[PDB]
Amino acid sequence: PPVRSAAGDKEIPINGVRKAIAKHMSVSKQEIPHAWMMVEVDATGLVRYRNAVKDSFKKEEGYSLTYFAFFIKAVAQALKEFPQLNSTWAGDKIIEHANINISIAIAAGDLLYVPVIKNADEKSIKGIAREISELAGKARNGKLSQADMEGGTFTVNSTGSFGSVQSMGIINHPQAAILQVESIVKRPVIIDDMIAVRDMVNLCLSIDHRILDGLLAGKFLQAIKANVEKISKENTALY
Amino acid sequence: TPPVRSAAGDKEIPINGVRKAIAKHMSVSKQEIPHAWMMVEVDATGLVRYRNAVKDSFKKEEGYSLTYFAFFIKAVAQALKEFPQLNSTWAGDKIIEHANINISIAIAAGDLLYVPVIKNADEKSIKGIAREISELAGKARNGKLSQADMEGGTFTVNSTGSFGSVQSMGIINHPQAAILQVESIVKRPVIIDDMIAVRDMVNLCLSIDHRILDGLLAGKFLQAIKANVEKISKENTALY
Amino acid sequence: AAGDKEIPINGVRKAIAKHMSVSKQEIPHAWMMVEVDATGLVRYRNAVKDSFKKEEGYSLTYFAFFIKAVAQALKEFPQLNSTWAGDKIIEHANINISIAIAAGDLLYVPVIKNADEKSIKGIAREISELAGKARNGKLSQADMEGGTFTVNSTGSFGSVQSMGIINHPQAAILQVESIVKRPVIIDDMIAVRDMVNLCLSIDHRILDGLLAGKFLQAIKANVEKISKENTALY
Ligand SMILES: [Cl-]
Ligand SMILES: [Cl-]
Ligand SMILES: [Cl-]
Ligand SMILES: [Cl-]
Ligand SMILES: [Cl-]
Ligand SMILES: [Cl-]
Ligand SMILES: [Cl-]
Ligand SMILES: [Cl-]
Ligand SMILES: [Cl-]
Repeated sequence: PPVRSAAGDKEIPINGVRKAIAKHMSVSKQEIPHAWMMVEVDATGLVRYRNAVKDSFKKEEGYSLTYFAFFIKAVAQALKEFPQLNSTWAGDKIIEHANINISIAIAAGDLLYVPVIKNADEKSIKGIAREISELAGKARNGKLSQADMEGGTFTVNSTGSFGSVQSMGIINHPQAAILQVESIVKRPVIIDDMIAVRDMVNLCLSIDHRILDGLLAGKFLQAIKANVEKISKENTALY
Repeated sequence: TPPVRSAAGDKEIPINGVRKAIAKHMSVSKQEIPHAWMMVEVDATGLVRYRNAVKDSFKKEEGYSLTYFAFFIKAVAQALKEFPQLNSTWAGDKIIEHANINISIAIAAGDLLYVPVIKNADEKSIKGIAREISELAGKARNGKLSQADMEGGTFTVNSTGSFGSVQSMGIINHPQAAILQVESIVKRPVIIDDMIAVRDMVNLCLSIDHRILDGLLAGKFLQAIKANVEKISKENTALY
Repeated sequence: AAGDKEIPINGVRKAIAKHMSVSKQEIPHAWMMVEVDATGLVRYRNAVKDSFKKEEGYSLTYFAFFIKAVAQALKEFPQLNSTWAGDKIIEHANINISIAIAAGDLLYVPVIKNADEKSIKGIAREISELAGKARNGKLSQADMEGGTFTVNSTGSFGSVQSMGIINHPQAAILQVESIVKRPVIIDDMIAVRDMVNLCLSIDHRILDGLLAGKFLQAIKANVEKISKENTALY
């Protein structure tokens, strides 16, 4: 199988970091039998809330509040209810982690960084938003420590930042699952036999099928769905 | 070789031989089979309306309930008779197409996952299929599920719509050739003859062994199931 | 195996199957999808198709426009037009698009060479020629070689969404699904549009979602700008 089709083909050498990311992706796919599941979510309440408070948030705190912070929080709370999803396959046993440490993807133009928000369940939305802008700030300056990259127990990727509608991600070995949060799209939907216009978002979950099946994955996805759909001005506190 | 623990208070749950077998099966299937995936949208409005018209008097007479799933199993079984290439097994030297249409169905209880088989499902009526569903699901909760029920499967159908899923990619039950996930039935605005209609739409999601099958056969097969489901009404469909 | 049927696997059919297996083992696949408004494309193709077939002798399909849109986007994103080679990534100078033209029993994947330098007419011509060569068993070895990206017309089988296996050692495969009329929202109004999903599988050793997304956005913008006055066939 030839790897070249012209004399003018460009060869790009691969540094130690990039090669390690690639080896990680290969190991993950080889070791984990992935299955995938998708759920539609009404994010209108979240959109309305975020846009109501975003401007005064940036005035008061100095960093912006993204939709992502709310999604991290909703995932964190659902993981408290479902520890089987916060787990690791280890041959003859499944290890359920006591910490909810959410790996988030923040990619550069060249490569992909996956820092970890430790104990995400114990942080507020403001706290998560602070940490996101800090980690993105450190990824842009190349000042990202190994302590920032370690101890992740679950991964959430904001693929909607890249305009995707549906995606299937590779699980961050040795974790059990990865959730992709897709684009928020205005759609005509049906509510009580009427046609409404709502801000819909797909949640796309890849699972380690040795650990989990559709039943548990579905119950988990429903829990995140319910957490997102309950977001309004009265029900959700930023701190 | 990476760390598997992140706290002293991490809980270790031992894996029994049954769950360990299921897990080894999932790994073998993924290693051995190059999966590719296809999806079609299906108007299940006729099926919903017909089922809801007859479900009440069915449970009164038969003693067991008629679900949406029974209709799908019947629609799949007929389409497997149309396309035996889907009802097959890779054997390196040759491909074996099976004459018997035996459909493995996924029934999960909590964490553990069972796959009992409905033998010769093309020859059974919707009534007969419904009977065997309630029988096998009854024995799955009781744990009185025999080995003979687990064996002989040539195709797998999973009712992922029970878990509220809208789209799914399943792992093929090796050494079978394909698996179908029947998703949730969802009311959707839809275009019929340039008009906006409210229909009961369902996704059918198929994983294929790409050593055996391509998009052409898979597309034809999915179209056959689609046509089988979309023709369901009071006049076209007999339960017995 | 009582009334079972046995179909033997010849050397060609076995080679395809081995190639599928190797690809899935060597390449860690990830997948991404965007929806695109193909109304402008549909309207333009239908307005011009009949006078095209009369003048040229071969038909103009939707697929020719999609090849062109992908090829133009690959000029901006050479990282997708690439190959994993151990310690190096090789970006290819030629945009040679492998297309699936399955005729009858099995699957044929010939290659439209330098597709970025051909017109929509030229691409339509080449699809016709390659389909004719596949039907007549006349595909040369040169026709099968040199592919740098693959596009599959899964819409022809009525697929709405799809995940394809990458043609190793390429970096990515794009599946173009069915064009379906859909109720859609445009400036808070309900419109009816011709929507098509573009489904992309990538080698995650080479590419991530950020690059894949930008690429899909470029194809989206290329397709959605096709109109009655914008694009020329020649
Ligand atoms: Cl996998
Ligand atoms: Cl991805
Ligand atoms: Cl499952
Ligand atoms: Cl696979
Ligand atoms: Cl599944
Ligand atoms: Cl194909
Ligand atoms: Cl893969
Ligand atoms: Cl496919
Ligand atoms: Cl990514």
